[PDB]
Amino acid sequence: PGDLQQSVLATGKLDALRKVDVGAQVSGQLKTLSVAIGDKVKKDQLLGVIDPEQAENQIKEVEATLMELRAQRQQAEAELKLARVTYSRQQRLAQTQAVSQQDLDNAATEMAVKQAQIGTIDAQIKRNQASLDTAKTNLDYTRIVAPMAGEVTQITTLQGQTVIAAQQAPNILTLADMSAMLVKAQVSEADVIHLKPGQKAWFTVLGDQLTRYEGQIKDVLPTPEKVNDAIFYYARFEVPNPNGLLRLDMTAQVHIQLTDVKNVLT
Amino acid sequence: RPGDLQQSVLATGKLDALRKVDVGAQVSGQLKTLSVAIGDKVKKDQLLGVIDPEQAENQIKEVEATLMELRAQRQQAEAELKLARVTYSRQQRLAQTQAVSQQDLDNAATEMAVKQAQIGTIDAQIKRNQASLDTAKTNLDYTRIVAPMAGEVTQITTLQGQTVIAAQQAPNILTLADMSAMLVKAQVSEADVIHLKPGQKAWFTVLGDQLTRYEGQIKDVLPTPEKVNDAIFYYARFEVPNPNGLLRLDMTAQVHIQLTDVKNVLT
Amino acid sequence: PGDLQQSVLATGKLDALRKVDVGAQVSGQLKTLSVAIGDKVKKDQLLGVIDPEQAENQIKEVEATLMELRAQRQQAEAELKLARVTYSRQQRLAQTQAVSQQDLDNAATEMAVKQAQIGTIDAQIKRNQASLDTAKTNLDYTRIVAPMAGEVTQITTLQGQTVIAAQQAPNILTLADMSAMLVKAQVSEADVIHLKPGQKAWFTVLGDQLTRYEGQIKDVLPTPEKVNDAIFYYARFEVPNPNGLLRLDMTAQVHIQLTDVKNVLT
Amino acid sequence: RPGDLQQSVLATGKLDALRKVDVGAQVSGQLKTLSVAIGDKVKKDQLLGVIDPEQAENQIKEVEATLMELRAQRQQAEAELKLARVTYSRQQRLAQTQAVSQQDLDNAATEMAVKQAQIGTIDAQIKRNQASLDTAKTNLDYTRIVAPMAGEVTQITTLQGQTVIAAQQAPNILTLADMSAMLVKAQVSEADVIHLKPGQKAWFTVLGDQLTRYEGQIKDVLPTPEKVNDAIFYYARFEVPNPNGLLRLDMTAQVHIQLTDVKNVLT
Amino acid sequence: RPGDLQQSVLATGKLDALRKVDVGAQVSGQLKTLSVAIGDKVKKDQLLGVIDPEQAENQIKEVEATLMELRAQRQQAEAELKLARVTYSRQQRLAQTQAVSQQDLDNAATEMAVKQAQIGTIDAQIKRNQASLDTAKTNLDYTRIVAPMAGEVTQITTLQGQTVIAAQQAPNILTLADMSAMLVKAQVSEADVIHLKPGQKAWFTVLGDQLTRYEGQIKDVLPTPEKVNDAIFYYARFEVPNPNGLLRLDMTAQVHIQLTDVKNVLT
Amino acid sequence: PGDLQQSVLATGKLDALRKVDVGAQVSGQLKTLSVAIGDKVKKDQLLGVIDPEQAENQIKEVEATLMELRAQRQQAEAELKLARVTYSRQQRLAQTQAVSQQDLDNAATEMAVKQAQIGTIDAQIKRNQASLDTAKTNLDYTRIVAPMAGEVTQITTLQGQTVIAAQQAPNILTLADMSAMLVKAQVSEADVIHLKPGQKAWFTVLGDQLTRYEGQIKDVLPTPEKVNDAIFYYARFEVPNPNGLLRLDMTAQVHIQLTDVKNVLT
Repeated sequence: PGDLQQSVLATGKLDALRKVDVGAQVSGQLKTLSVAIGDKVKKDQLLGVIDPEQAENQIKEVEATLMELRAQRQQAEAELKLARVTYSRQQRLAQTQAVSQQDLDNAATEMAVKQAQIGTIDAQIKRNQASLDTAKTNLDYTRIVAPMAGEVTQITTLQGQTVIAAQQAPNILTLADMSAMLVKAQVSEADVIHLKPGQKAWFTVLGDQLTRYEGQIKDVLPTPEKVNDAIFYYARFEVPNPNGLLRLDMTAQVHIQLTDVKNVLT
Repeated sequence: RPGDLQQSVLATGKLDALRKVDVGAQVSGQLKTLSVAIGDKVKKDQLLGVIDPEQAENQIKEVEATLMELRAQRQQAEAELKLARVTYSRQQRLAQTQAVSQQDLDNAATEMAVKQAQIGTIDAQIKRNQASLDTAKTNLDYTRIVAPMAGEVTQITTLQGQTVIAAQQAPNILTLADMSAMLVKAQVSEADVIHLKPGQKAWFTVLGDQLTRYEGQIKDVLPTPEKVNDAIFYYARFEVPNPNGLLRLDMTAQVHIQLTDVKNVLT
Repeated sequence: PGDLQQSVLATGKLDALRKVDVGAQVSGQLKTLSVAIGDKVKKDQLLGVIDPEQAENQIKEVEATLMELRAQRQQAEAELKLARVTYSRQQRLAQTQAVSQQDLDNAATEMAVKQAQIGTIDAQIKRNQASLDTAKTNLDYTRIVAPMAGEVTQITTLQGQTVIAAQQAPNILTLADMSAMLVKAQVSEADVIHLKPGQKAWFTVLGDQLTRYEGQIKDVLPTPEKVNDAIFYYARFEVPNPNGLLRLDMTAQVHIQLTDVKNVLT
Repeated sequence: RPGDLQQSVLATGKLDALRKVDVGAQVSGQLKTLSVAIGDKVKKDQLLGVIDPEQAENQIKEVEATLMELRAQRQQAEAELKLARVTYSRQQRLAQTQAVSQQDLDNAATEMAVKQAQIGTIDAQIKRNQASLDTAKTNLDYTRIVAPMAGEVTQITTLQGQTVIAAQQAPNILTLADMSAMLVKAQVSEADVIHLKPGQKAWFTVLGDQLTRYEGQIKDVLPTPEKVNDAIFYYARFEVPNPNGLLRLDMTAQVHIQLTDVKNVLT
Repeated sequence: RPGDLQQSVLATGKLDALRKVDVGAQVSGQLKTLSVAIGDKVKKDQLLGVIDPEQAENQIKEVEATLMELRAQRQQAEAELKLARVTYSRQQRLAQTQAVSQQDLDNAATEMAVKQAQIGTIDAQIKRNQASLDTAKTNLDYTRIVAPMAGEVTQITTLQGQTVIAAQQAPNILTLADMSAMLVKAQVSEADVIHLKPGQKAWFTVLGDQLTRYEGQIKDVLPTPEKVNDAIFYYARFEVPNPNGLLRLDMTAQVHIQLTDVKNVLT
Repeated sequence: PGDLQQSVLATGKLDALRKVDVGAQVSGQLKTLSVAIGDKVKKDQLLGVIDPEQAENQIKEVEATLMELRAQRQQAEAELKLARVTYSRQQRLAQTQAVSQQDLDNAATEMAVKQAQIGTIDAQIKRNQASLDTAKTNLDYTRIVAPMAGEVTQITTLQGQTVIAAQQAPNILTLADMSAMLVKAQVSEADVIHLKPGQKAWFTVLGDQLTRYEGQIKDVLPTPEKVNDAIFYYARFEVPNPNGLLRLDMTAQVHIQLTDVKNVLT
């Protein structure tokens, strides 16, 4: 009854928990950017604005169209007020003989068209409420706000540059959460099926090789990467980064305990 | 003298997904929500992500509205339908006593006919736009990304928050992959390809499994080979079960194929 | 009276007679593909279909527009029926004095407008027959059928993937005829003008170097290709491939007999 | 025994613009005129180039015109406004003596109301197009290229005469650069990055200045490092004045940073 | 002492098409038919291929139709033209006896004038669309690919069946090439380029022709040279007949140029 | 009181004073090109034409629309002629009692609408003058003329080829002025701050190393270029090229005199 267990050393890479690259869905010049790398932002914090002015005129243009139909209904309800008195007035001269039926029948039928009149316009006054909205959520597109809470990792698009998305979404800046990081470990295929979720594992960090970071694996990527023409596989675990220490692509020495069962005889 | 001829052939083959597909989008906008992770099994048609829809929602309201504008605008011609109708009648009666000639009888009778076509001119208006609504509804489907096949996310290209524009190149959200079975592309030489016939029995093992030999028969070859700098190689495929998780993508494999073995006969 | 003739060995490449790469002219998701590599298809066999549904709504939308004008003519011919009786009725009360000319002249002129009326609409009922057709041959564009009869050489676009052609035609799959193949032979410039259409030539095939394939050249490509920084030229001939043997880019040893005239003394 | 620990760290850093930006265009057309040279200081908003505007000039004239078509088309409804008005009045008077009932009084009084709405239906027409004019005017701004920041033209990509098309990729006319100050990106090792804290005093010199040492403190680091084939390096930045012209872009610099120097104490 | 100076200069030149051009298309659709092969001589304007036209055929029918809708819609105003005309007349006659004042005479006479303008409002409608028809007809030309110059197909990029989309990059169907004559770009050194003057007599042979020397004079140089990793080279061109098929593209040639030869004189 | 001064040798490059690459803003086939490399052109000389024919139909289409409104005004002024006589005629039967006021008031008000009538149309007859112009300066876009006076350096786009600019401006040909050339000299960073505008400098030209070209520097580029992974800087001066001598990218040996002050003792 002896022992048998094996560890696998691997070179790993430290990465941010959540890493995003903000984009613009609109074209024009990036008027104002309000961050530089190092600024920490909240989720939904206005990160920058692209030239809205033309998307604003696109609103003037609409609301104005909304006042046009607004004075039309006011022409429908005038017809309605008239065609509705003429009605009664004759509905009355009816039991008194002074209109008969015909005239009365042609008077009530207008009465109805005039009714179906403010209805036509109103649906239009309604359709455009939705043409103003759709022309507004574009001005909600000139405001480049964040998709998550993190740190401004990089700004590939600076204040002053022009951005046209017509056929390719731009890349304004990129955020990333550093709190909890990640350690994509390179464990060759020659020994990945021995790598099982929930195993030990610890690592140093080149500069300062004696501080150690604990951590149990909890991930493995089905998608490999060839290195020198030798396929590997990332193995992952989580390590908290409450302070600065540990940055993007900071190398590491990973240690993993595949087997450890003790006393059974090899 | 009696004997037997037969020739083997080892081969450094590669291993990969029985079925793999890359799923994108036909609509622009930002990827507001993405519900799966780099390793979940999904069921077909399952929803994987949603793209900013506030827009298509805005097109719909603009189209429903239009229907209603025509919805009432018909209500109007439905009242005219009764004026030229009742009068027609009422004038057909007085007409038997001789009311305003026959000219007027026709004139007004064909007035009930014009007004009758006015309604259809409308009913069709709706139907058309009722068909535009589908076209507005339909794009609302193109905002939500659903898994076209069942498998496990082999990767996630377009993250959650990133912004896609589909006008040029359809984006790439997350590749799926049926790993149920795994084809193994044994890369044989163009000097052996000459032989090798469908269903020919072959075995192979992975570099890290030592001896746990796997095996079956070959299923075909791919007409389109590919050169590894020198030497033209082809691919002789495989169909082996991949339960128990094992067999990861592009995992290497040492294959051996058994060209032929006609034994005991004039050689 | 002796002899003089020379042969030129060259490395050649075997290729398919006709090789095509099917494309889509429409965007959307490729719903169904009905072939894998190895499937042999007939010319005009439906190879696959991209999401038609929206190109279908594009039809509902039109036919409906075709019923609209269809009830309009039905409003033109009602006017016509009326304005054509009023005519006669007065054409008659004419020789009887009851209308004179004026009225009659204004009655015949309507008679004509009403005529030119069903004509206006009809041309419209006709224009749209051609708006339905044009909106239909697009639904004839969701059906990716073959441009020739061959073998599915490769499928670069698989079932499930999205295809948008707006600014670049996609590549669904590629077919190729293998019956008769081709052998683009590499015969250097140092000796191409000696290479003449109709000359001998034979070749082996690496794996199995003793089976020989006959064939007289019948082609030569004016367009060269540099190799190691040395310009060559393809020379061609046809060889039938009734069976499997011989694949795309399968190497070969080509032999060519430029001269052979015998007995004249060098 | 008492002592002191402290560790230096030299570093081959690089030097560059405190502020740099690349200026393009949102409109196509040919670059008819470009007013600056590969080395002039500009003031903000200064005009650098103009793109062929004959077109936007043509859109404006088409829109002003439209305003005028509505400008007169209102003048018409302004005369109707007086017919239904004066009559209304004049019929209210005769009405007290009993002119054509009350039916006609209303009918014509509400005629002055319909005609009254006709004007607004117009005034709004204008206002809309008065807002289209801004949209036509606004693009006329997008033809003239103005300097978004003050500095000196570090380069000129799009020459004068060349023709740009902005529909895909926004072009690139001339990069500007504030050289007032110059950041120096000391590329330190990922094995030293561990240390190095904001404001830490450091000195450096250029390869051609021999000894004229420059110095200050570090301002930060960039979270996104970058590998030089091997070894992961980061960038510790600088803020030094660059008067007297010196310090050109990407000019090399030999940096030394002073990690720490706690002296006299238990080590 | 009397003598003579003169310096030669050999040069590894290259050979190619006197005239070459790449022919594409302005319209999308699939290449339904392609009538030439990788080596046929064509005549100018000859038809080489056709792109799926069912569409432009559909635009035409939609435009001819429109003409007809206006073709009849005029036939209507041509009957009104006779009502206000005959009445005018007939009312001018009765008018001399004093029919319905003069007011009505004018009113109806100017009615023959309004109706008269109605026709023109139409005739112009047609003419416009008669010009749209050309625009519809014209695109039908852009479906058939015709040879812009006479020569022989040096290549075929876009095959028959492949599908082209012209919206971004104009495709490439089949390059043509006038091989009648062949320019030979002798690549001379930037240290010799100094000399070399138009029309300067030079000879050359191909690597496989041994000795069958070809020769003429140089025609020019190209202002834009090109480096072969090191050494800046220019191109001194040639104009030699290429009958009997010989001289293929990019075929190599050993050129010798004769800088100068002023003989017998004070050197 | 001795001396001290230093020169810096550098490899330089000769370039053209002004170098442009002509573009097209229109798509279609390049019908005619009227230059080959070596042709010297004047500023605004028609360099080539792309297929105008469709941009021409775009005019027929417009002028025709300009005749439509042209016969409309002719319908407005007929109404005007009528509604303006009826006016007077009653303005007169006014002081004679035969119209009163009402009728007169309804007659003058038409009189005004008819006035505001030729005005409506006229503004339209005017708007289109600007729709014809805008549709004309596009036919001014089928004529590829020069942006400066120089020499046809290169023709990347030849007669016969198709050019579509939709999403990328093409490159027809490139001109360049050779009169006065330029000599971008490579003077390393190790010694650029010693390089001062207005200093001596002379250079040879490989082929023929004894003819010398004088020239004082008058330029320096803030933007460097790495060579072998060593950053340099261009230094410039002007040299006239009245003849052929000196071409694009013709190498040179540059000489520069940074310091020269004499007699002060080192």
